[PDB]
Amino acid sequence: LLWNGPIAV
Amino acid sequence: GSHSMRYFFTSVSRPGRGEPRFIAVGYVDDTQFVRFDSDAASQRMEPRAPWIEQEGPEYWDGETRKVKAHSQTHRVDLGTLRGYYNQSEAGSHTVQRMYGCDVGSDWRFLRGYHQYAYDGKDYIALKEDLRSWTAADMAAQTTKHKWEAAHVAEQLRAYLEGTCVEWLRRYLENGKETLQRTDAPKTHMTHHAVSDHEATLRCWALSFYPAEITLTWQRDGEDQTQDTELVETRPAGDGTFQKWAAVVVPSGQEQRYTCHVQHEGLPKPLTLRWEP
Amino acid sequence: MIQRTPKIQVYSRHPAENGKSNFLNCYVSGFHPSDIEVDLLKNGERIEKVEHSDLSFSKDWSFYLLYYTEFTPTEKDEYACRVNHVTLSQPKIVKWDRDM
Repeated sequence: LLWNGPIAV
Repeated sequence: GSHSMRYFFTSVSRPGRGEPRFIAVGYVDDTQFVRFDSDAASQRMEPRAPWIEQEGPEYWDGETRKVKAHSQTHRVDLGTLRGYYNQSEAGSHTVQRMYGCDVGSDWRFLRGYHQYAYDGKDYIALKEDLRSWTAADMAAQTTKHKWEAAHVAEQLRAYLEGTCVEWLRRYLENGKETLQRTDAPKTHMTHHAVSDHEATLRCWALSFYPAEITLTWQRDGEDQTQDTELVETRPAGDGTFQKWAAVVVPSGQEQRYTCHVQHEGLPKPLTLRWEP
Repeated sequence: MIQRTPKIQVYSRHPAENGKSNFLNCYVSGFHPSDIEVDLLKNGERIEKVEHSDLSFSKDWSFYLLYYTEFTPTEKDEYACRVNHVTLSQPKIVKWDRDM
């Protein structure tokens, strides 16, 4: 199951 | 044995040629179970292993939503990193991302990771404790401060230590007749004379899983990477792996040479010796 | 910009036997950037029905792919792998050795 929380650099 | 769930993401820019390529792949141990490719027809997260195909429309809809959010983050990242390093519009650049968790024999959490690279080198990484970041240069420091200000480590850690492990256990349980087995390597040795003073011994490992293996040649129980030849572990294409290692020896001296095989599926390391 | 040149292996899925159906494999690994052309050749001419794995990468961030096609080995037929990449002055051709 993927992580829901990736944030731009 | 210990297990892992790992996701891999690749984003590549296309100067003058529109939207960037984006590929996403998920693995339990060395078994691929989902993929997404922006160049493919579905524009959905797709199954790649039988046991995952039994999850409902809920799982697929949400995984599609979240994989599109990764894609969009990566879309913005390529613009941002072009700015940070002031690179021209002319070149293609590449972002890569890996995250995952490991569990031990008991399926309890063991370690987690999140690594990010630009143009083939480390940019920023989560450290061991899952509480802080390692940034490679002054541009990646900008990112680190933004990600501290947004408490990204905290929620990433919540996923790696909770969600990641919880879904790994479920996938292990559902796909157990194909994730929870180790396939012992099938071994054989070949002998091929090259002249009247020299022969090649070649040690084979075939049909093994997982991919982690060690093949070492010894001469009277002493390590031997003088005049060894070792290939990289390679996929068969049916879920198993292959590898060989070769040594060239004086004729009449075959029996001084032993090939040692270490693999998880073996209860103990094998020794192989050329018997004519 | 790092640039890494591919390693190539050409091999079969099962031990090779004439007239027995099998899979011909071209494993390209160790490369960067990700853009790479891979063809399987029979007697010099490209094979159309070739499949490839999804792009993944190792701990050093270098890429790997497997290209594979269903084939039946015979006496007279030669099989190779042609690979092009930004690190190669011209495409590398690697012959299939049946032992290997």
